[PDB]
Amino acid sequence: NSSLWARFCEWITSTENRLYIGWFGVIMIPCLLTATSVFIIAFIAAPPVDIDGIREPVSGSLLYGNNIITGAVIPTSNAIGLHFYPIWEAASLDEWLYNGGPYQLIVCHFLLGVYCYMGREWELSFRLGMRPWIAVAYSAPVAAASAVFLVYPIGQGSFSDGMPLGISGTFNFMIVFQAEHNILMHPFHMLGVAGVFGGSLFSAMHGSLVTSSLIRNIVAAHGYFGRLIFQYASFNNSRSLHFFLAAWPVIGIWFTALGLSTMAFNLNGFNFNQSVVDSQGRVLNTWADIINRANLGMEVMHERNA
Amino acid sequence: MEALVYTFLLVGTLGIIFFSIFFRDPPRMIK
Amino acid sequence: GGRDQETTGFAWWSGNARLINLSGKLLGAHVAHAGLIVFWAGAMNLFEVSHFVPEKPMYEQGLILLPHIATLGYGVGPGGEIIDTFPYFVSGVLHLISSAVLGFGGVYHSLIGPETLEESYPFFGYVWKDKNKMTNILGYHLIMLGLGAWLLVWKAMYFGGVYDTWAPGGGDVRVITNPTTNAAVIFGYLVKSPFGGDGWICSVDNMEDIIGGHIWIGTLEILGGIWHIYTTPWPWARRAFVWSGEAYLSYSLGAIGVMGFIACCMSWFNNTAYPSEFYGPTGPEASQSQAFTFLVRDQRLGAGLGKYLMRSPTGEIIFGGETMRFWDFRGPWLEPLRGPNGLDLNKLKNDIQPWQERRAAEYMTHAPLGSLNSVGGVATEINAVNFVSPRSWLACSHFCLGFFFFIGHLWHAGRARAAAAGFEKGIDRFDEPVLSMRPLD
Amino acid sequence: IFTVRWLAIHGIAVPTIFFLGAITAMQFIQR
Amino acid sequence: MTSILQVALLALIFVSFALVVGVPVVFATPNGWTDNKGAVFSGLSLWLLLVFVVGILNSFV
Amino acid sequence: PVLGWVLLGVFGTMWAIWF
Amino acid sequence: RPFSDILTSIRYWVIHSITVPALFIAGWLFVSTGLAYDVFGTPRPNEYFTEDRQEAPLITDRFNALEQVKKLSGN
Amino acid sequence: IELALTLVSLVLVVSAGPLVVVLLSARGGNL
Amino acid sequence: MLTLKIFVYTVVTFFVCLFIFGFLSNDPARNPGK
Amino acid sequence: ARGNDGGAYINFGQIMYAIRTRDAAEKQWKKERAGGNYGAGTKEIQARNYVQRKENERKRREMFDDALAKFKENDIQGALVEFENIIAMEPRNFVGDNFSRNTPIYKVTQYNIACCYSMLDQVEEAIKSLDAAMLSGFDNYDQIRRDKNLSKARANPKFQAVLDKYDEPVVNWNAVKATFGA
Amino acid sequence: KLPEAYAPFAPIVDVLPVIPVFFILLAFVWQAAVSFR
Ligand code: CLA
Ligand code: CLA
Ligand code: CLA
Ligand code: CLA
Ligand code: CLA
Ligand code: CLA
Ligand SMILES: CC1=C(/C=C/C(C)=C/C=C/C(C)=C/C=C/C=C(C)/C=C/C=C(C)/C=C/C2=C(C)CCCC2(C)C)C(C)(C)CCC1
Ligand SMILES: CC1=C(/C=C/C(C)=C/C=C/C(C)=C/C=C/C=C(C)/C=C/C=C(C)/C=C/C2=C(C)CCCC2(C)C)C(C)(C)CCC1
Ligand SMILES: CC1=C(/C=C/C(C)=C/C=C/C(C)=C/C=C/C=C(C)/C=C/C=C(C)/C=C/C2=C(C)CCCC2(C)C)C(C)(C)CCC1
Ligand SMILES: CC1=C(/C=C/C(C)=C/C=C/C(C)=C/C=C/C=C(C)/C=C/C=C(C)/C=C/C2=C(C)CCCC2(C)C)C(C)(C)CCC1
Repeated sequence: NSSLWARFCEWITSTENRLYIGWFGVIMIPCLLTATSVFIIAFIAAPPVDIDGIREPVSGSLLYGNNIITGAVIPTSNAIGLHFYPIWEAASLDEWLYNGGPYQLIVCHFLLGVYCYMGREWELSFRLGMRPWIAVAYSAPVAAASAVFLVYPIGQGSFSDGMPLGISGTFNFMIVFQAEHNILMHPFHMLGVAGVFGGSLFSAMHGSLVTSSLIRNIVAAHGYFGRLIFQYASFNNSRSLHFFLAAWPVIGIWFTALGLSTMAFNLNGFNFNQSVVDSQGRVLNTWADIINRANLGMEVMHERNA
Repeated sequence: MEALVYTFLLVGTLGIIFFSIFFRDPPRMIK
Repeated sequence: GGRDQETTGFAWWSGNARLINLSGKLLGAHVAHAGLIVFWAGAMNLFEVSHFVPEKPMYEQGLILLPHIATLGYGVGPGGEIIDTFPYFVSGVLHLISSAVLGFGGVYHSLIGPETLEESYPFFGYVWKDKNKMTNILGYHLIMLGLGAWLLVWKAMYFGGVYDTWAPGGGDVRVITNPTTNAAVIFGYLVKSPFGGDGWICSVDNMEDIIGGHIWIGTLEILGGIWHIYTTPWPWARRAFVWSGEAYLSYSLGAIGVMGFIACCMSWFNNTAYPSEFYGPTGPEASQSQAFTFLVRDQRLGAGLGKYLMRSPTGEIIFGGETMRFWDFRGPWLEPLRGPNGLDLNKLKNDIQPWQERRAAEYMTHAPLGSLNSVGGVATEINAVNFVSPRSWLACSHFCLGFFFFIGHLWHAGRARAAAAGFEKGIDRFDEPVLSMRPLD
Repeated sequence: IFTVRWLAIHGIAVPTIFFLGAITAMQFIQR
Repeated sequence: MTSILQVALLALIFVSFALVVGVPVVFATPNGWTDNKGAVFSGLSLWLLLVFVVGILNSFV
Repeated sequence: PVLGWVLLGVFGTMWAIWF
Repeated sequence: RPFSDILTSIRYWVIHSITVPALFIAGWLFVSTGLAYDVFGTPRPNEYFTEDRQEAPLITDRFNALEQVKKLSGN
Repeated sequence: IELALTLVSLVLVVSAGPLVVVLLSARGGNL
Repeated sequence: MLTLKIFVYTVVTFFVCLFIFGFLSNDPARNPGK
Repeated sequence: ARGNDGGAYINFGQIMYAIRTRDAAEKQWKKERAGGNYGAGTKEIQARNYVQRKENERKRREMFDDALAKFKENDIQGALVEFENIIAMEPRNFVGDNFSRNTPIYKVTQYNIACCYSMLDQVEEAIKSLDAAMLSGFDNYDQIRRDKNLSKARANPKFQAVLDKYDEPVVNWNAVKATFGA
Repeated sequence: KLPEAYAPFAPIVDVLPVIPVFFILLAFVWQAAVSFR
């Protein structure tokens, strides 16, 4: 009957599967599975990694005395830099582990997987005959992930600067990032915080209004909302309201990702240090100065010289 | 011994995810 | 005299989408936009030359266009000194006048003129679904780009030379006479890996390779334009592309976003097409300069080994400390001091020329670190230095622009394919594709 | 007309203009 | 001739200001471009010739 | 050159099956 | 009443035109004459470090707070 | 002195834009 | 480890060729109606 | 438009031939769709539609085989009737797994009708059927110009007009030759 | 810097760079007058 290629192609693009595969799933599925397996194995059991390249390894495996809240997959060593580090370039497997190669493996496969996941979202949207813009919404978290794992190491010149694949590792990354860069006092991070908080606000309010509407409607909910906070002609159409819901968080996350990426090239946030002075040029402190003191503490504290 | 407990909890969560994905509940009427 | 939402179907915020079919209006819009581009170019050039002092280095004043002209080798002496600033002024004025001409042309074609050019001018009028004349326009513009590249080549080889920063004893303008046309070396960069150590095409070193590559690309572009003018797409191409204005726009958006990312990386890392004398030192360059200057000052007072050099993983000598990540740096002021096994101790001890030390100190002073409100130093450093490196501005801006244009590719490509399929307006509610599928059990 | 709308608008606006003038003058204070 | 250059350049600015408002007015106004061929053509010609005049005077100095 | 050899092998295999 | 009526009204425009600038200038004068520096107790640039105390002030008192603030401030 | 000239030139130039629109609204244009 | 490198290159190139040929095999979008 | 039970409403084949030659059950689903609910009635409607589509495809394949057998017996008439029946009861809005937008047998049916009218003296309807086949995505263009059955259609210039509309020469030899000469 | 011959025209040069960003605002106000029909 039909050639083997014909049947196999029909199977991939078949829409009767429990989980759609598509032509983007051929690259997404193996990459994501590789990343998942390597991440799980490294998290559970992996030798300590010499992150700083000074023969002082950091242990982040679950078998080396870490919890779930403390375990992590330590990023590659500083000595490696931006160099490509597959298994077959390491001198030996122990050497590969000691320099944090699994982090590079996981990051690469994960990024490929997420990009192909966006593609797969689009392709199924096309197959079902709906408008193809869920991928654009998904591009925000993908952009943030790319900024954290790929762009920032490029800007800083090393892969040891990427976010560790852990929880306490995430907190350490954030604290050190604030120390080096005033992330808090950067307009794009402010836009990101506004986006997240507004997303929470809008989700809660929309859910409450819609739930209270369904009784066994839209006009009553709109009247209630208008009487509440003086907005009678705000988002009367359901389509406009749902577009606003989609747009606000996505724009916020786009801008915060761009802020992080720009900081990767050392374009820091606002710096109001000693901005206020009285006569005779004596410095009067402000809240920015206390933030500066905290940043100075964090900066000075992690500068582990040998 | 704590590593066993952590790993078992993670595996249990993954198993629940698998069950929810595949052994799904058929929709009822009205819903 | 534009259309309306009920007349066309596009809201006011989507106004420009009403020009998809009208040809004359679209052409006028494009010409006016080109006029805006050239106007900005000229105005910015004039502004920078008006706020410029030849005594200070060009990268301590926030200049991004004067460096571009300097790289071409206009009014520049050996080592990066400025001889005369007239070329910048003449370039700015010429751009401004040409922009005025373009603006008049665009305004004319947009306000008063044939909305559709196909009725009276069959040569210019077009329809998106047509494939022969779209390829004709593609070929014309390919020829124009090839002529531009060949103009650059001719300028480099004749009528002055480009600024080669790798000339001995500090760079100077030189007339390239033996550009490398070897195919293997030219395409090695394209096949070159993008990861560290290799850096795809950002690793170009000598201006000879740049000019040879431009020769090759100009020739290829002219040939491709000629080929496209006289050819129609083969069946496979017609079977694997969406042929409409929005689809072409989507392809352009994707390509230009990728090019934006490439420009970001090239500006951040490369130092031959962006000489440090004009754009300042790169990050790795600044770190290596700091380490080198510390070594030189230490050994001066004293008068791998010397507690400033170590062994790289491969096994050669590199600068030590935290700057071991930047051991791939290749600076003109430091190559003379590098041997087959990385750095060689003897040359460091004996033949450090004075000019290299001064350049290294100057680069050490101004590292690519800054603040959004134009405050130099690290973030925790107080308000004492006003400096943000031009490389940082260029890289950040063009990364952001590339990212937004990739988002644009996604959006417009999705919309184009949906519209071509025919279900862009929504689900028909009568025979929906999902209702004809087996339930998901 | 002295309905609630008038009172609310004036209560929000009069101090707003006062403060705007105060800040605009504040800009020019010699340091 | 420096003062001559300044005055000619100021006249060029003034005529440019006239053009950047009049020409869109001529185009947009219905049938306002057919009845003003000579006016706009003379304005453009004067603008171009004055540009060349300023350029050549700068060339002398 | 391992890359080149592998790509040549995979492309040839596919083409040969078809022919 | 409707927005358009008040927007195009004459009495509204005349009264607001004659009143608002007076209040803007009133705020300007409030800042400039130094009255704001006194009512709210904000020190002017010169009297931040009094001769008696050359460092930042500190209360360290609750019930006698008023007198201590009198002393710390330059009055 | 030069600062005031900058502001007056900016005011004239920025008003030159809306001037066309207002004249077309009065004189009559496509708009 | 040359064997591992060869195996990984083979798998990667196989999957990439599958991707490219699959996206070629599709037929252009068209609107049956209108 | 083909009716639910044979015939034709504005056999379908019998009527079309001469012209050219010259709620209760599916209510729960509606109520669920009125709200934003999936429910169960939607499931039974989906199952019914899927089984109907499968049965329709089966029937269309069988009657295509019937038309082929009629050709084997040299009966152009009933075979053409079957062909336009197949075309008449094609799904209204069909999106294939490979983004086809048309049932695969639709193209071959269009081509077979074009060939039938190529044998039959009347031609221009053969040109229209061939145009419909080309638009539907009859990707292979070789027997379009090689089949002896289509020589009669090839006589008319409109055949070449349509073929050039869909199959255009890749390279313009005339233009390059003229440029070389000049 | 800018040639002395054109020195008095420095302020206009300083003003030129910010002109183009006014065109989007011009389009917006033009729509406003037209009432976004
Ligand atoms: C890409 C931009 C573009 C395009 C496609 C067109 C296309 C057209 N224009 Mg428009 N026009 C443009 C730019 C453009 N013009 C500009 C910038 C101006 C301002 C000067 C005008 C002013 C203008 C007027 C006033 C008129 C047209 C007319 C026309 C039509 C007839 C062609 C013509 O002028 O005959 C001339 C064609 C020739 C081949 C003569 C020789 C021209 C040589 C080749 C000049 C080459 C210039 C060179 C390449 C410049 C390179 C600069 C580079 C460095 C950027 C045609 C539809 C006419 C028309 O019918 O109205 C719609 C008309 O009356 N145009
Ligand atoms: C730079 C970007 C750009 C460009 C080139 C255009 C160009 C165009 N638009 Mg689009 N548009 C834009 C941005 C842009 N627009 C934006 C941001 C919006 C959202 C507000 C719109 C919304 C929009 C709508 C809703 C519509 C257009 C339409 C049009 C076309 C006719 C408009 C018209 O008659 O103007 C008339 C303008 C006036 C009467 C007032 C301004 C007069 C002049 C031109 C102002 C500039 C003078 C200039 C500075 C001086 C030149 C001097 C020189 C000679 C030396 C024209 C091709 C229309 C069209 O053709 O669609 C079918 C249409 O319906 N546009
Ligand atoms: C990509 C192109 C580019 C690049 C690399 C630069 C780079 C630079 N410019 Mg140039 N400039 C540009 C485009 C560019 N500019 C354009 C288009 C204009 C015309 C408007 C100017 C006009 C201009 C002037 C007039 C001057 C400069 C100057 C400078 C320098 C200092 C900039 C500074 O202090 O940052 C300031 C940074 C900011 C104010 C932050 C802006 C951040 C972005 C743009 C905001 C984006 C909008 C917002 C996020 C959207 C909100 C969304 C909403 C949902 C909330 C720097 C070298 C100065 C200099 O030193 O020259 C000698 C100077 O005097 N530029
Ligand atoms: C004869 C066919 C032909 C030719 C030659 C062109 C040429 C051009 N078109 Mg295209 N166009 C055509 C047909 C053609 N078009 C048709 C049929 C249409 C459909 C109506 C269009 C629609 C169209 C649009 C919509 C647009 C163009 C644009 C352009 C210009 C882009 C210039 C640029 O940015 O280059 C970049 C590279 C360079 C400038 C380097 C090349 C340097 C020069 C040109 C070569 C050196 C030799 C030169 C002749 C000497 C110049 C001397 C001069 C200084 C006095 C270019 C001049 C764009 C534009 O902005 O036009 C102004 C634009 O937006 N065209
Ligand atoms: C921006 C300029 C431009 C644009 C838009 C196009 C656009 C097009 N060209 Mg032209 N072309 C150009 C420049 C350009 N070309 C130049 C400079 C040359 C001279 C070398 C040619 C020579 C040329 C020929 C000889 C042919 C085309 C063809 C085509 C069409 C098919 C798609 C395509 O190019 O293959 C893109 C590729 C695919 C869609 C399939 C994917 C195959 C692989 C993945 C990519 C191709 C190999 C790649 C170039 C090498 C690097 C591989 C790397 C990405 C892994 C399309 C209309 C073909 C056609 O039918 O037109 C007549 C054709 O036969 N072009
Ligand atoms: C040259 C590239 C290009 C071209 C020609 C077009 C052309 C078009 N687009 Mg596309 N688009 C592009 C790039 C492009 N776009 C990019 C890069 C993006 C991603 C951001 C989009 C996203 C996009 C969407 C989401 C939509 C369009 C739409 C449209 C159509 C109407 C334009 C419109 O909204 O009116 C004029 C536009 C406006 C008045 C909006 C301007 C408001 C912006 C946000 C202000 C930003 C200012 C700020 C300083 C920018 C710097 C930010 C900084 C952080 C970098 C038109 C066919 C619309 C449509 O109907 O599609 C058919 C539509 O819905 N486009
Ligand atoms: C259509 C329209 C539009 C747009 C448009 C445009 C974009 C246009 C452009 C235009 C343009 C773009 C124009 C330009 C012009 C220019 C000019 C007019 C110039 C002049 C010059 C001069 C005058 C100079 C002077 C000088 C010099 C020479 C240098 C230095 C010194 C001085 C400064 C003196 C819109 C969308 C908005 C809306 C609708 C309407
Ligand atoms: C000048 C220069 C140089 C060089 C240059 C060159 C050599 C270039 C080349 C270039 C090239 C060589 C390019 C290429 C490109 C390619 C591409 C870009 C591709 C793409 C693809 C795509 C896009 C696809 C798509 C698709 C598919 C896959 C199939 C079907 C479907 C679709 C269509 C979707 C040198 C270095 C010497 C020096 C420096 C500078
Ligand atoms: C002031 C100054 C100066 C100047 C000079 C001169 C002499 C200038 C001129 C200028 C000019 C004199 C300009 C012009 C421009 C033009 C343009 C920019 C055009 C364009 C065109 C186009 C673009 C076209 C296109 C087309 C046509 C129409 C044909 C065919 C088709 C086509 C589309 C291709 C001097 C050095 C003495 C001194 C310093 C300062
Ligand atoms: C180069 C030159 C020149 C030129 C100039 C020009 C070209 C100009 C243009 C100009 C313009 C073109 C302007 C425009 C303006 C506009 C405006 C000023 C607007 C405004 C608007 C607004 C403010 C709005 C608002 C609003 C809101 C708030 C929301 C949205 C919408 C609306 C409307 C409602 C001059 C003469 C300097 C000098 C000579 C040389």
